[PDB]
Amino acid sequence: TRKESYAIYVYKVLKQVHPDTGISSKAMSIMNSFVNDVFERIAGEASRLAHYNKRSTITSREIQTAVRLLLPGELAKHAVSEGTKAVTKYTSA
Amino acid sequence: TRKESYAIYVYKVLKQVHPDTGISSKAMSIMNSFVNDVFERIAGEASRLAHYNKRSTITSREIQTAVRLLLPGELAKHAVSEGTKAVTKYTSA
Amino acid sequence: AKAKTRSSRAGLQFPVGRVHRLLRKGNYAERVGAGAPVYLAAVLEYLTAEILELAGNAARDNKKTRIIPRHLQLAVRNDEELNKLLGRVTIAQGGVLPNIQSVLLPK
Amino acid sequence: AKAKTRSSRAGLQFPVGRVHRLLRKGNYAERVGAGAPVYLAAVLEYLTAEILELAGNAARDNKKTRIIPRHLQLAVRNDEELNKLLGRVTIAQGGVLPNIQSVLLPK
Amino acid sequence: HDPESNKKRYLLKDFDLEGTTKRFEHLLSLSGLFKHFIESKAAKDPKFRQVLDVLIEFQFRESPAYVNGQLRPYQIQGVNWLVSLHKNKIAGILADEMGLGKTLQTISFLGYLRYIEKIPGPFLVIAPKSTLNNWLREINRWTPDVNAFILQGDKEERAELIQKKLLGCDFDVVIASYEIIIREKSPLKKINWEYIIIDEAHRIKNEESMLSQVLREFTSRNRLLITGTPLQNNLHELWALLNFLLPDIFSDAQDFDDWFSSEDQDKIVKQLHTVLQPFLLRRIKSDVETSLLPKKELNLYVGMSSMQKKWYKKILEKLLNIMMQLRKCCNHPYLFDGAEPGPPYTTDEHLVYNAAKLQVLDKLLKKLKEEGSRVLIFSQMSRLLDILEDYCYFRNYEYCRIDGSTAHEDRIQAIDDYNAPDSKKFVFLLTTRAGGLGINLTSADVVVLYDSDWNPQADLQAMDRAHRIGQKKQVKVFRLVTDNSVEEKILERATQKLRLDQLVIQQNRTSL
Amino acid sequence: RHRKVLRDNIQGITKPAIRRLARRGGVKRISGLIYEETRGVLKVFLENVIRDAVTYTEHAKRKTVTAMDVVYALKRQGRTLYGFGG
Amino acid sequence: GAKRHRKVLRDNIQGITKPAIRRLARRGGVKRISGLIYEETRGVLKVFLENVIRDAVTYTEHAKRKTVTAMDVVYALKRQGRTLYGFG
Amino acid sequence: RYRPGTVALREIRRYQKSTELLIRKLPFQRLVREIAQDFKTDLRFQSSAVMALQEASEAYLVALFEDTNLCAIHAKRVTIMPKDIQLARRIRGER
Amino acid sequence: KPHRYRPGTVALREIRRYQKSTELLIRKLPFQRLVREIAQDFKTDLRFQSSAVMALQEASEAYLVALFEDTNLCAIHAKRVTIMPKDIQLARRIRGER
DNA sequence: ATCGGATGTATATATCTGACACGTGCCTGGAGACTAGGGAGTAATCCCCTTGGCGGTTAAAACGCGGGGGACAGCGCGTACGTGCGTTTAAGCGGTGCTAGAGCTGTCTACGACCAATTGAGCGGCCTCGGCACCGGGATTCTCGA
DNA sequence: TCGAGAATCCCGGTGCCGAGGCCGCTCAATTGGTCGTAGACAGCTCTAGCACCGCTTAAACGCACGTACGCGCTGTCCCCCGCGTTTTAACCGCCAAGGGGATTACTCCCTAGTCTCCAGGCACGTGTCAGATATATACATCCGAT
Ligand SMILES: [Cl-]
Repeated sequence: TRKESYAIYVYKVLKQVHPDTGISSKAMSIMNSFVNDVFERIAGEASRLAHYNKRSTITSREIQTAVRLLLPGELAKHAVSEGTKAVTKYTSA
Repeated sequence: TRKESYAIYVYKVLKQVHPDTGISSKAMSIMNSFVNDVFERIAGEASRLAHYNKRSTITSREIQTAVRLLLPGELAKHAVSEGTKAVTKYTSA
Repeated sequence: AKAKTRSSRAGLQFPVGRVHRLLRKGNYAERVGAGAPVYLAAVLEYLTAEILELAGNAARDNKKTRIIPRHLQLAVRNDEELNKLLGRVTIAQGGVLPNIQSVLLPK
Repeated sequence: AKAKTRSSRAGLQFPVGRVHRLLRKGNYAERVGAGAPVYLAAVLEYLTAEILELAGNAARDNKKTRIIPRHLQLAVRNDEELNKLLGRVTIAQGGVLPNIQSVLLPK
Repeated sequence: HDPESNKKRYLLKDFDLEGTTKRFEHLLSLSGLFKHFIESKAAKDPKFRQVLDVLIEFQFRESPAYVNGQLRPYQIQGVNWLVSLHKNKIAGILADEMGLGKTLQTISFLGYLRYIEKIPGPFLVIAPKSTLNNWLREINRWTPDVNAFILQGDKEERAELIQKKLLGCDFDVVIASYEIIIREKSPLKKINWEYIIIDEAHRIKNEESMLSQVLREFTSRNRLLITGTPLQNNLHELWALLNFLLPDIFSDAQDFDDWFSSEDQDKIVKQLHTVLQPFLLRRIKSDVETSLLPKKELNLYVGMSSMQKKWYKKILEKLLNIMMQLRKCCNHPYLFDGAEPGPPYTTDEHLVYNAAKLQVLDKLLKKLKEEGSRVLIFSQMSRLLDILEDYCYFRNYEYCRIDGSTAHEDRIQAIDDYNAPDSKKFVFLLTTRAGGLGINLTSADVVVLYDSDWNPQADLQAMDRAHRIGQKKQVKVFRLVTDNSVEEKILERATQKLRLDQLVIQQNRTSL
Repeated sequence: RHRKVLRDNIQGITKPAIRRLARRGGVKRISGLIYEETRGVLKVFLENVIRDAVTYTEHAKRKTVTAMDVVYALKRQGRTLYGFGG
Repeated sequence: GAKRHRKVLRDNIQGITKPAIRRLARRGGVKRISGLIYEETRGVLKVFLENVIRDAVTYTEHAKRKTVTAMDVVYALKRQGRTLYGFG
Repeated sequence: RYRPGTVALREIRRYQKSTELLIRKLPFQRLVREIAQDFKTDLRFQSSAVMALQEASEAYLVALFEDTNLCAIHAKRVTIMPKDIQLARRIRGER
Repeated sequence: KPHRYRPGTVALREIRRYQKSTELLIRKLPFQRLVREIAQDFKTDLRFQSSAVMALQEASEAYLVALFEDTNLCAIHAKRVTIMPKDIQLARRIRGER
């Protein structure tokens, strides 16, 4: 048994970007699938980068390159900004 | 800087299907790329396929299903038969 | 000995422990950096917020509260960057962006 | 005892040992069987033999003795399944199939 | 005379021990140290080590009767040297000073070869394309009873010409340009050449140059090299020249380089001149000087400008991918984009003070215009030459410019009008290594040399455009350099190269 | 199963259904031979997808086709589907 | 003289000459060509090259190098889904 | 009585504003589970599996017609003909 | 009079010539220069390999040939033989690239 | 050019049902030591790249002209589509019933990971001589203007 | 509609350089053994899938009627092709010197993995009530003849 999901986290983000709306179950399923999809796509690209460069580990730099290589333009720069923000905040704690 | 390549095995295969026929070097590099491409596609499919069933090994069953998924029809059934034949001979020896 | 989750330590809402576990047990590389989960969690949270805001705006436009696959579809398609990202993705029970070719209209 | 390679044991021409090493180190799974490299090498060898046979046929129809990228291109494009398998692939320094639309022919 | 005898003489129907041994004994006639190279080669090549332990005063006093044009005294002995070279089973170099008379000298030698040794061809003469027509002219002039052709034109043109004359065997000498030789290497590869003559042998310095390789594959007995200046940069250039001359004797670069290696130097030189003495002659322009007053040289160690200095420092610290910019910086900042602010683009005086060398150049041209001289600026950037063009326009002086990309018709009309009887052309811009050596700018007398080169020889040829025969008052070099700059490094390297050339060759013509 | 295996089930994709799909696609006027083409292309697409789904479900040593199997087949053929797990 | 700038250079996309577009179109098998095709072709080629070079640069930048490699271009093309055989 | 074109445009606007499935359910279920007997006899199907198949196929067909329409218009027509679909699939890379 | 081929017979000759050889149709230096100019928009101080540009030219020429084939198909569908920018636009639009 | 119909689009009101808050078990994520090996750093070292310019050959590309056929428009006509209206059908839905077969749980054993030794396969370096590219010239084939 | 007439296919002679053997060495397959843990198999159980059945009503089918639209035809310009000068720029060969950019050896430290415990974060299962459907009536609005 024992099936996991991202529904709790998607709901937590939603009720801070639009703290009045809800979300249907089908929509929550769609958003969960979307998150898993993007996670798979970025992780695959990062692993392939590691394989190309003979490195044996996935690191924040490889995640950053994979993001710049998957997302289009404006999304790329915004996402990179927030990724670096979170990383520095975390490591200074 | 030792660099491996499927050159000699391609040449061995060539010298038995058309025993008197050469292959220049660019054809050989193309064939090396083709072998690598097909190996990557089958191995990636097998990785995914084992992961979906929670398995941890890659077995000849995963490989057989991968080739059945990726190859078209008559080109798939011949490859399946060849692979099964090789496995049976090796396991009997 | 206070149990401070990395997810809170980084300031995110998405889980960083779960992302790290998926990276380790997902057959991506032998070793996984320390900040890699934090970065990837940040990116996922960003993308989720970006899509979810447009979906909520569309839901308000249709004067409804709860967002639905139709609203997600509208957000993705009306936006251009998300539409380029999800170029080959179909969204179940979504719809089609309303569009009628000009020639077909009456004179 | 006396060494006896796995390729010889299988009767193959492709390196089962190297296939096994690549399969282990390629980040595909935690463990690999013993029959996996044998099966995969056999399949790769079959595909190589098919394409090389067609290419040699073409090179002899051309009345030359060596396979070149032109013959590789021309043999792949002229076989239904072999070309289906390689739709999104471009052969470097290959060519195109001789093809002219009939409507463009003189009356 | 007999075309069919020549035909059986030319085509090749199929370890020259005897002549080779004759040349080793001829060499060991002089001090045995000259057999160092031979013994090294023998120790490395087994096929000649067994050879070593096997152990006509044709002064030709008078000018050749068969040729007209009574000869000037100093080159009869050159003729004699060539003849002796021939009857010694060895090759040689002739390296006169570009004007002492070399075409005539070689043609006299060829005439002697034909009319006293009874051998009407075959001979090959390879020249730069500029001077091809000349060769035909003097061969038709001095010894008119001979046949040749320029061997040039379109593809089918050379094809028909070779099938008519060359393999038709209707020639005594054939003259062709370097690129022709590299292109028509097939038919000329089987002619069993008597001689191969190269004028301006600079082209063969790098052995790996494709022309050099194609030259080694030709079939001939003896080779003759005609040049102006050997050893532009290093001894390895003479190494390659001597490889081509005598491949058997000279076959180890490492021996040459190590055993010379630049008092240990005095110990080297006392060997050095002896080794090469029976291979190449160098005249002096002062032999029959009778003219060109020596060149008056000068240097104007200019400083730098404010923008010049800021740009120089800006490049010292860190789109720009070389140290060459540093020479660019000292040359004129407007070469970069990022000076001459605007853009409104004025021709005004905001130039002369803006760069350093411009100020002094302006002063000099003032002092020279106000007395009646003409200038031959020789910068080494065509693009920079355009800035000098604009500046000259501002002061409204009269151009005549030959860049690297001026078509030959424009070249000839420009040199004509500038060198026409007195006209209004104060300045003559030009890029250093351009035009070849046939330019006859004898009108002017100022050769200001805005930029300097990595080798002095290019400069010397540049000054030779006005120090050649003709101009008979004086010549004024005015090289410029910015102190505390990489051009000091370039200048010192060039000067020490010139010193090395002095030591190696310019003691030979003291004896010669 | 013992379901009395049936043929000519493609005509169940009827003319009004094809017309409605065309209208959603934005098509005003439709010719009369387009329905057979539509049935042919639908049959081909279904055959590909169902073949891959059956391959997956049979490798897993199962006997029931699951939404995950269909989703994997679609993702394999390049038609990633959101909403049915993933 | 105001000529130390020396050209505008038709900068670079008009270096794909109309005979070259004509040759590519013949190899594609077309008989007559309109006069405006030689500008659409340039636009679409520029788009394709930009998309490929962006990813090749990103790869060679992640590898901490400063030179772009045939392998990087192959990876970029495969990433776009245009596998190219013959360059390793 | 409306004129040819009016009710077609009304239907276009209706169906681009809805979200439901346009093909019936039982007919598609029958078609799926009798295509599937060419690959293995006696299969069972999750209801979610049949629904996923239907949604995917309807999406595919709608996106197909959406390009058939451009092919028809580019040829200066407003009627979609089988040649238009053949061209659409040919260009799209299927055939 | 000097004889003249009717309009339409040199074009077929060139089709069946170029559709049978294998060389590169675009020149070398113009394409390499274009590649430099496009690339220096993303990262300044960058260099390429000759093999890198060669691969990039292979891919791009293949892309354009395959684009012109579908352009021709669209033009024939329009009951013409001349290919017009409308055809490029339709081919790129259908194929999902825009 | 306006009425008359037909189809939206609001606005009210009633009924559901499925988001959503809340508690409950537990399992996983966190905390804290130890360690080893990956990767960062240093330094050879060497080989291809950069900048600016020169010289020459030689096809391609550019450009201008006539003129031919194709694109575009307009006209006509005759089907094949769309729109309505009865009539029949079968999908949708609620409900019952049964059972095959997903999905978990336990044991255990065969089989893959890991290691040390050992030895041939394979890779790089190197030499050579046939395959194929190219060049006349001769004959043959398709275009085309009578 | 047949004899130009040019383009192509096809023969030999080069020549030259790359494929293809051959050898040394080195390092990764192979052998033999240790051993721990996935997976294989059985059994259980209980969920969901298949199988019908009756009833309603909305969608499908069939047939009619009449336009408007697809296609064929006729002109007619006009713009693209074929061809003959003419310029230009790719493409080799060169010079000159760097240096900097990639690429192996070599050391070492610090950051991952690996462990052992253990408590809160998160998922499951529950009980609501309010945001969605789902009728109804009435007003607005295109669309189509007049
Ligand atoms: Cl002279």
